[PDB]
Amino acid sequence: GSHMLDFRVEYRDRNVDVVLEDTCTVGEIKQILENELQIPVSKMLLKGWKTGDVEDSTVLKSLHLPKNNSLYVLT
Repeated sequence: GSHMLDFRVEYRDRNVDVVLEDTCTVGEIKQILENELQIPVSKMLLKGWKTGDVEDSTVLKSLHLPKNNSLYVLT
């Protein structure tokens, strides 16, 4: 929708900026990172959420996040 969330995602000291609607799911961040970083989603751990129980199917809106967010990838 209209409401947009920014994620600065760290990997190997570089930053990937992912911006997407809060109606999207966490897994869509990973799908975008798969294309940006050329790493299959199965091979990445996306970490840095400030709360527990976050899953790929979590809808971002349900986390009531601020505009700018930070995450990181482990492979």
